[PDB]
Amino acid sequence: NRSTALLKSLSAERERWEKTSETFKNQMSTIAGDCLLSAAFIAYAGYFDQQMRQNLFTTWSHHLQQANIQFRTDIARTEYLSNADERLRWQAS
Repeated sequence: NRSTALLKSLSAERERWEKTSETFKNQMSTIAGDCLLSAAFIAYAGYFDQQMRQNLFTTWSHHLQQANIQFRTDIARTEYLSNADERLRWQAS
């Protein structure tokens, strides 16, 4: 059946989507500290230079660590907020 080949082709995307849905509780529980970092950056850090921005972000993250706040560490700031479409549109500009 053509449907069999279709579904077996779609099995990989099914696995992707189920794996994504599995960890939704951890995807959601960390919005607090992550948004704290991101909002502090989007408020203050626009005046500072690269070194000062990095220092200030590091201080925020360390304070969140001290306070037992759930936040992702490996997610980069632009990759955290800006998506692919915004990045590509800006690069086109």
